[PDB]
Amino acid sequence: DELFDVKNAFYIGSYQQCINEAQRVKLSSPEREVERDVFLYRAYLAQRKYGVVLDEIKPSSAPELQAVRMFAEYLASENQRDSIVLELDREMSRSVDVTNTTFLLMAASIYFHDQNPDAALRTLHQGDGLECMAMTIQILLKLDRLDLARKELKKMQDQDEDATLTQLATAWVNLAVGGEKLQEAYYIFQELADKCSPTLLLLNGQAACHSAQGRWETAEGVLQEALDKDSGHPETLINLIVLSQHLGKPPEVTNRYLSQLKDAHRAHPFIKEYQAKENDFDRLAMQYAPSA
Amino acid sequence: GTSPTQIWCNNSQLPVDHILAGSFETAMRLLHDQVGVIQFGPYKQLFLQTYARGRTTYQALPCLPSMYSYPNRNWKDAGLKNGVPAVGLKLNDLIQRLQLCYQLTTVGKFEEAVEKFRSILLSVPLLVVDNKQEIAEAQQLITICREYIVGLCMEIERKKLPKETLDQQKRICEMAAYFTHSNLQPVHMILVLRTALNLFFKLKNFKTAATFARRLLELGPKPEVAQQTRKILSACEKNPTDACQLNYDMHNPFDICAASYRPIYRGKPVEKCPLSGACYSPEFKGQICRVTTVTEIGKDVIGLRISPLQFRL
Repeated sequence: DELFDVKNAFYIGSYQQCINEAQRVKLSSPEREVERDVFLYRAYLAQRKYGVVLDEIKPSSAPELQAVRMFAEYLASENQRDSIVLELDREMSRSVDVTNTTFLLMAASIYFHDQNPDAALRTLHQGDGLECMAMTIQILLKLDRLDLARKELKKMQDQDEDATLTQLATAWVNLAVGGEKLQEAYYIFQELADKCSPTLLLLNGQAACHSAQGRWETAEGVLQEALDKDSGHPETLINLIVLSQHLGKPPEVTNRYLSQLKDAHRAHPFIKEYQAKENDFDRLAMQYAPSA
Repeated sequence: GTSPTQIWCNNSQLPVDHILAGSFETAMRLLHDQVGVIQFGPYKQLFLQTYARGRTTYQALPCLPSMYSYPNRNWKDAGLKNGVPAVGLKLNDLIQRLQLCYQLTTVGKFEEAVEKFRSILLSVPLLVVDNKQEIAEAQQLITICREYIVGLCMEIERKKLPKETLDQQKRICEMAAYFTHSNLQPVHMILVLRTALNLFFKLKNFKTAATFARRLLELGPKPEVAQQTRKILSACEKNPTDACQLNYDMHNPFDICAASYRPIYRGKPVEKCPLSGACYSPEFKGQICRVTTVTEIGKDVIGLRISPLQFRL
């Protein structure tokens, strides 16, 4: 696979690396060229550079790109989403085409955000690709059906044990499993970071593994390193808040990270949940509180 | 399937566990039954703070929603079924904070001290305690907090009341005397005794003053204070006598009404805060505890449930 580096960089989480390499790579095939562009834009989406994707991908572009763009608009425009899903539903039902894997993944992604796990899973079921399998496992884990997840993992495991995508998948299942497994997950994350490069994604994964186990202090270094690279990184800040409390840092510290998160991303679901909790708490207070 | 947070809720009675889970309503209920906690409002910061720490996050795939991890204190043994949230707050932490409270008391920062004390007191129910004795310490820790809170709060008021009437003065001395009873550490206990002695001296209730002086000396205050105390004591001896009768019985056991700051002798009916142990006169029952601020005075409760040891089968 010529694209191997580009894709691999993408999965690990080093988007810029993916973008840089994608450009360097030569097409050598109308097919490959399309795949390259798909990843290139996918990388931009990870970066959250929606405008880049929306502007550059134009109607004349290949359908694979179109799917990517579809996802991009979904992420970019909140208003557009219901309309997009409706169309997605229509396209999904009124059209058989399984072959376009990219379409399935993008479509599944939209459903995933839509929180229609069934639809996303339904779509993924059709897709053959290894990535489809990985995405499938991830959805199952969110579903909290580890058992189903395990089956898919082995499914991919038989196909390609070594693939990084497979390894990441195993780590995920692993993290979910708990127990001795956690160490296994830790090593895979560590190995990837060592081989490829510490990515924010990889660092947090390692931290999560350590945190799952008692080792709060060990976690400090990875988070600290991650924070240094990108302040405002959502996973990092959240982990820091959790880590800070275990460490016994001053309560202000936990608060500071939390506030920092709001600055970086007002929208972030973690923030929304936090707000939601505040609301019901007030609601509950009234319930218990004495009347006057 | 079943979410890990839910598993935690099913698994543990402890309130902190539920808060970590995010099950506020459940947690509040537990606090309501186990302890009196009617008024949750002072709790809000604790809940959110506790809640924030509950789960970690990592990203499975790019451009997808991030995954959440739920750490378990019994990670090794806990299967999918028997997980329980990691700790995060411990008894030692609370105990350590206590020193700061002591420091503030000495400085005279009483109002701030009350806040720190109350903060700790409220936090006690949050703890997960490993062993039986450790449970006792927690209870003891709570007791210390209320003792200071009621005592300090009484003191703040006493200063506020007017000096002018003789009756007003008798009131002040009485309150000062009540403080004497509070079970504080010797550094503080000495300080209060020192104050009471002066008030009683001016009151010309020398006989009572002498007793305070003797108690103070036993504590072993610094030498300057001790010398001063001896001086006052000798003066009192010249005319051992109390000019006025006060509503204070050094010998009879007391219980200070947290609200009224009036003595409740031995057997006399009292209503107590389920959580703090603070005492109130029967009138108060059903009202929000001044000390705790969260609890209901009258409420009957299961009792604090910090550790799983408490549950038996």
